[PDB]
Amino acid sequence: GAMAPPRKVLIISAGASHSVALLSGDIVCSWGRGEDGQLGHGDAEDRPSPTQLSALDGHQIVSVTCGADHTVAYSQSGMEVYSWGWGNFGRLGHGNSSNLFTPLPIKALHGIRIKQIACGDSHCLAVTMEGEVQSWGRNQNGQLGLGDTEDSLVPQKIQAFEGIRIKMVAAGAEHTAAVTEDGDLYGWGWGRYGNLGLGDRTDRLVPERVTSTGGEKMSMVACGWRHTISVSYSGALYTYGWSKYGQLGHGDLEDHLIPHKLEALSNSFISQISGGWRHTMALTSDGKLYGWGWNKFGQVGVGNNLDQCSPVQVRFPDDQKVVQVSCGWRHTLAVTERNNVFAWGRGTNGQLGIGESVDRNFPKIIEALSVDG
Repeated sequence: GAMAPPRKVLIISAGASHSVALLSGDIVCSWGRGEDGQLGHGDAEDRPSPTQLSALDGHQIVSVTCGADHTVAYSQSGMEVYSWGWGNFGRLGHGNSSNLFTPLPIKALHGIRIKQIACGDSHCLAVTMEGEVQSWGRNQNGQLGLGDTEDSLVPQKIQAFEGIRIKMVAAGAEHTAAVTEDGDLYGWGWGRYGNLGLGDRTDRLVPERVTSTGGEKMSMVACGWRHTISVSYSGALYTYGWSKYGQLGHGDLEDHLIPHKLEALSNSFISQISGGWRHTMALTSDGKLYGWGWNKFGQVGVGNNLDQCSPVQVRFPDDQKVVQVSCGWRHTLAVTERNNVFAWGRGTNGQLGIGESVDRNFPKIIEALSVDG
């Protein structure tokens, strides 16, 4: 009968038009567009405020990840991965293309110790604690890394990584990237905008190592829709791929086919990165959040609707430090050290979680999840 403590916001993730969070005390909640089943509540309604996903009550979820129009979650205790939302191309991993409006376990992953899950538009990848990788879903450009272009409705092991311990993966519209535990960087899938980092515009059906990395080992990678971001062991930030909207952050609109160091952030140590549809976010080790790219809907968070081709600091009340950031397609979410959650950008499906379905061009607090709401 003890008092229930205030819940810590542990994980935030954002998709094309939805948002999901994991809170301490074993609570998943979701909000935004629901038409495709991506919220997991058993209906197709949008939710403009965070709504508890009752089907995962008691399931001891440890992480959530959004794809464009689907969501994946996993439990370490239960050794179970769950998925729900749009089913086309096999992105949910159940052996069919059926849409799901409530979570269902990915039977093929039962009993596997999971390290990380990444979701792109229509494909997903799981990294195991041993550094093995399994992928499923859309594969028309090779993004599953299985050596062909056949969609896979169930997870399959990427045998190209046999003997290579993967640390994390990331996925965009139709490409995939990865870093190894010893700091190598890989790309595969759709290559047309240079977003694989391999120096050309050609697709790859299996992982290929990026060799121009500034001589540096890479600690993390993230994908936007058609761009890619990596951070080195020295905290330097690199971007590559499409920059039609300035999402590479180099002060122009030029694409880059190999990782290109973002020199304006050279004096900052980057600790977290995220990519949206046409925008980008990077969080420094001192809690400063920088955004850049397309800002039509205010998703950069700097109080206007002007695109930004160079990083600009996103400001929060009292300059409270940011501890986590996640880009959706046209919106952005962030958690601060005060256990507040903020959202900004496009809000017409309720994805900002602030009750009303309008756009915001600077951070707005999510009252349902925040101490200072």
